[PDB]
Amino acid sequence: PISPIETVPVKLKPGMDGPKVKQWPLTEEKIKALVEICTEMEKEGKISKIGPENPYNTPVFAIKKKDSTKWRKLVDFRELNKRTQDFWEVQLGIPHPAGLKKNKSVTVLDVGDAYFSVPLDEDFRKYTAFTIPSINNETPGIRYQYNVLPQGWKGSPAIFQSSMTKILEPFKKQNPDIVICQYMDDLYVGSDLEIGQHRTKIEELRQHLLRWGLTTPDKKHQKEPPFLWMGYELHPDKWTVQPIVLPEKDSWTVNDIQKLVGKLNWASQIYPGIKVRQLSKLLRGTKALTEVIPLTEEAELELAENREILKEPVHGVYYDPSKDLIAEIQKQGQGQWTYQIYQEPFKNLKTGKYARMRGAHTNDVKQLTEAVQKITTESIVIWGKTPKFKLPIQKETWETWWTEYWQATWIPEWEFVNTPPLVKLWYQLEKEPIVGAETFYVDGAANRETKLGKAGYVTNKGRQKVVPLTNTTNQKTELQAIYLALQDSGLEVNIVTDSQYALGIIQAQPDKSESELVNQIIEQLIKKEKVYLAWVPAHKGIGGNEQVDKL
Amino acid sequence: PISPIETVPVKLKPGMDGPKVKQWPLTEEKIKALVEICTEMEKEGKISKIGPENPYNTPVFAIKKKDSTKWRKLVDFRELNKRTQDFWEVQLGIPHPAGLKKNKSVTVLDVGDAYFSVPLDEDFRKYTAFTIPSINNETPGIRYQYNVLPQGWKGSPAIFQSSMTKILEPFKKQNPDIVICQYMDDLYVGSDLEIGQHRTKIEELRQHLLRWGLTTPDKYELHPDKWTVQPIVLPEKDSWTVNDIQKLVGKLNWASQIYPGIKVRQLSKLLRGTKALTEVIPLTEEAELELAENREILKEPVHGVYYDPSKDLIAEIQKQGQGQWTYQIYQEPFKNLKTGKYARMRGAHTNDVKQLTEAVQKITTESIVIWGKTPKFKLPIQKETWETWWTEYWQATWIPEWEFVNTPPLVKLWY
Ligand SMILES: Nc1ncnc2c1ncn2[C@@H]1O[C@H](COP(=O)(O)OP(=O)(O)OP(=O)(O)O)[C@@H](O)[C@H]1O
Ligand SMILES: [Mn+2]
Ligand SMILES: [Mn+2]
Ligand SMILES: [Mn+2]
Ligand code: NA
Repeated sequence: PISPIETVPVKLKPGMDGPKVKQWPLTEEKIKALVEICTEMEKEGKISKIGPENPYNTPVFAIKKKDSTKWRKLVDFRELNKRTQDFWEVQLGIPHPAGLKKNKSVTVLDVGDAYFSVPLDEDFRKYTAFTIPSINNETPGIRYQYNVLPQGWKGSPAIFQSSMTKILEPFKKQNPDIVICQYMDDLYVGSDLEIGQHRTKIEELRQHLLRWGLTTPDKKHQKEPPFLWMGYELHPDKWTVQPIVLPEKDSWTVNDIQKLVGKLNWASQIYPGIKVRQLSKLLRGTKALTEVIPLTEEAELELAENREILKEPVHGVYYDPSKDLIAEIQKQGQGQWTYQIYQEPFKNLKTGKYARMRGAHTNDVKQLTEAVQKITTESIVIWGKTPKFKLPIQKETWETWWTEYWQATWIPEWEFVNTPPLVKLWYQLEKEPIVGAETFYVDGAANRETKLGKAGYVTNKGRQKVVPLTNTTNQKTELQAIYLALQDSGLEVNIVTDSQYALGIIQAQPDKSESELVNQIIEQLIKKEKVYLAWVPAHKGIGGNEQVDKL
Repeated sequence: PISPIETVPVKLKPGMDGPKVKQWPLTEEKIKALVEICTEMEKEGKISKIGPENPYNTPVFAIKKKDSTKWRKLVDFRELNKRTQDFWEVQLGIPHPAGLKKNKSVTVLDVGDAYFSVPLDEDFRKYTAFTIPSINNETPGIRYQYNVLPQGWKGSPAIFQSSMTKILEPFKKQNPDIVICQYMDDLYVGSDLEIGQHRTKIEELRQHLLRWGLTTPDKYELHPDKWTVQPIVLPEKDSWTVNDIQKLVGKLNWASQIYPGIKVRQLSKLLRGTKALTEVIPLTEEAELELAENREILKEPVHGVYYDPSKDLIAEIQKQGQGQWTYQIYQEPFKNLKTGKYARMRGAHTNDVKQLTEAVQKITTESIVIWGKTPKFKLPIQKETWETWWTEYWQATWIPEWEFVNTPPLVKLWY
């Protein structure tokens, strides 16, 4: 029906005016198929009659469910939505099953046609104007406008949600012990009551809603598991994600990819890695909703990756507030790490993989830290608390990093786990200069233009060297010079550079980098027994430095 | 004495719309706290539940202010504060007293309670919208807006000033030598009276305010007298290696960015060559002159260092190690107004974030007491690390501005 609830006041963006978008002519079959659907709507009071004084229009379409000859009306609101005000957030957050606690009694209701059940602000109704073309191309078109929240309009979700919340409030306060989760019109009603009294309360809830025009169709979740809610299968002692299937098409239409992105946005929240960069790009520019768009080699490859993602299944158990949360992390194949959160052994609430940072040079202890932080924030969102950590690093390793590192850093309370690989620091720069070890004064430089350069050194023992290089830059030649000295040197060495840039990288004790050059330096440093890196200002004419200049 | 009054129209700086900041996730504990506070605040009429047509939002959280059982709500109005008109009540007519930093004692009184008695301009309210989150995203999340002056908002002090003035006028009469300064939600009350005689005048002032509508918490104490400065210094030895001399000619070259009065010539000399780092080099070329003359130069204040109240104070902090931290407040690079060293919670303690968060608050209190203006910090931490934990150690009713950096050999130049 149509709820007797108060409408939410709506406004168009400041300075903007309603959509005035021209509609293109459709087939006779549709121009009737629509007149047929719009009449069933004009009846129930959803849409409503209009004509003259309405200077607005939003394009209309019609499409068939390939399997049953059913045409459904599809209004293109892309323009009314650019012109509609912003509303606050429909949670980039969707409930996670592992966050649910076990409930003796459980029910899963959904409202049929939830949107048409909520009324649209009167003063905004006119901006939803659309018209059904004429077949005989004689009749002055059939102009309509909405009286209820329209599907696809910017604020329908937010306003419906706001309206559910208010209609449920009286009941939720009336029955404080029964838990209700709500994502749109999907209600997971769980209680402690016995089948008998639960089903009773469910009935007064189904009636509290009908009283406000919100219908719970007889397709109420059976009060029998598995329950399907939010895309998960809620079994009595476990849960699983219904595998997500993405369409395989030859020809993609604006509307299709538009829908693919939606589905994938939702999904990206259960599976990480899902990318919609190269697809949202296809929706760039205002192209007819049916005009076929060709997928860029990137988009075509993006979809393939996402599809590879969603093949993996996902399952877990429910949450027990009595026990402590525990999260373990394993290092895995250079830059990835997997982890699991559980309360009981091998009964995982949730698991995942965390991908390396966008950083240019990093080390394992760093990443492990970034990892701890993500699980921490994740757990707070899901359970409201932090989990105790089981980590593959020793108190000594970390206390050594926690010491030498110049940026503030911390890891919550944890416990060591012997499961290899262990995270470790692959080398230690010497604090004090090395007595007896050769001292290399290292320097480099390139021409900001030609991009040609020279990297070399000069040691105390009179040793010298200078290599010429093409397509390089000062910075790189400076690291190149440090590399040289590290090659042409003993197991213990002293290096002196004027480059603060190069000092800064090596100083962070990187065990992996993006530029091979650094990686070579890294492998070189590891093999050395003792290394001491010193810094001195440039062109001030200091030690061998002033003379390491052979340009 | 301002209650069923007419509001004071308030507007946002030109071309700027209200804030739309994400509510960071909170712990079940803090949420339950925010919930009872807001439903109480809702019954007293200070806030109102709002619809979803209000598109604005400002983060919210809770803390246990300087050691109490009770949770205090704390709204992070930094963005709103930035987009709000500069207030033209310009109580700036009440310049920051230079004696507060000179007093033997300074107590800090939370007067925030005050604000909640003055109505907020009905058109400006929509911009004070905040959201109490739900655990696991199981419910929509409670959305409120303030119907009164909100603690933490830039205009509450401005708009309530007059009224504060008229409440303190009596006390200040019967108490001439006391210095009373206000910053945001707090009263800064200093005096040169013996401690016991101080803690007495305060409890007096409390009661006084108490009899005038303002309710303050029961019996923070500072002593600006002992605040000291951290001067740049050089090492002293009997044997000096090439290494020691390089690290010395190095630091000194950087300090020349602050005091031109530094010379390294008799030291750039000593490094003539290509010697081994360890080779104990002589105390040559009257270098004593450089070291000596320069050693002194680190006792004269920079050429033209003065507090311009029209610029922002900046604060860089370096982790030194061993629970020790160094910092500098300045408005113009190298023209530090102050350089200090938090180093508290030293010896037995392991939590950088906790330490850096307590330092930031300590540097901020000092900056207010001294200039009556919080500085913008440059924190030596990673964004993600700081945002995961900082709110677990915050205890101030204000939040300063901040950004994240990467510290290089600058620590060396401050140890
Ligand atoms: N769980 C959900 N996830 C995403 N969108 C939803 C969800 N529930 C409702 N909506 C949005 O609200 C619109 C209106 O809801 P409506 O009641 O018509 O359908 P539904 O909730 O998807 O299920 P049903 O068609 O069985 O009633 C949907 O078409 C959809 O765009
Ligand atoms: Mn539904
Ligand atoms: Mn639904
Ligand atoms: Mn160089
Ligand atoms: Na359950």
